[PDB]
Amino acid sequence: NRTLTREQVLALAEHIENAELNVHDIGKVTNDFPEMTFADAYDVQWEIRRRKEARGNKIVGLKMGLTSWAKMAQMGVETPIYGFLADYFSVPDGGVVDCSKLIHPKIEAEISVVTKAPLHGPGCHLGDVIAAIDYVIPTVEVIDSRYENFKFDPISVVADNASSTRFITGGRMASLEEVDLRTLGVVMEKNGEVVELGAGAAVLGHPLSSVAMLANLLAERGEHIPAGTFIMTGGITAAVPVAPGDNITVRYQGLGSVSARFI
Ligand SMILES: [Cl-]
Ligand SMILES: [Cl-]
Repeated sequence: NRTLTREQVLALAEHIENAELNVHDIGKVTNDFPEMTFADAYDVQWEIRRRKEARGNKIVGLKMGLTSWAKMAQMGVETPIYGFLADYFSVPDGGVVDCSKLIHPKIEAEISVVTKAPLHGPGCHLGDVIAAIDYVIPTVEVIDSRYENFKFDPISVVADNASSTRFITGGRMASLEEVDLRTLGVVMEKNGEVVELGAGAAVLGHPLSSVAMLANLLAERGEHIPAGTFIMTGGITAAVPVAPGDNITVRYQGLGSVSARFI
């Protein structure tokens, strides 16, 4: 279920990462390698991860995209996708994001979890995930597809590490007992104006299901979710463009707010 040569995987990884590192958008890689499979795309993504680790980056978490059944159906995919988060992606709550290091960023409001017990697939589901959750933490992702392309292409997006680039944790942490994730309301404000609303249920119907799907996805490559893993479970809100000068604040029901300043 792979069509790329290893040489092509390595080259695509270098090419795609270079788009991020040099803040230069590129054509979607499936235009040049149309046979690419998801396995190919993850090969590329994990090779990007290796390149980052090899230069000393710590990988500090994972993120989930396509966490909408409607969107999945639209894309003709049966599962979400994931990407990894590098240490330098992290931005503190209220902190600065330098848009000059980004291409055409957008933000999505999410709820993240930190696990306290290992999880694995295949066949992982919500019930398995519950006992493994340490706490939840409001998180805003800055996503920034390295592609010039207007239309979403899941395989190219996976290869591009699911468009990951920054994440801002903030608000207040909470145990599962303290929060109802499905009805957890989120209000995204940009420059003082409410721009998106949504609830945690927008992630698959239940944000913790994302963790289970992640575990099953990882199991496809013989990996799992170690205890202590930070996972951004998926965009609750539609993604919102951000540009220099923008200030955002995302309020989470009972969990305070996450803010960032874009310069
Ligand atoms: Cl930055
Ligand atoms: Cl296009």
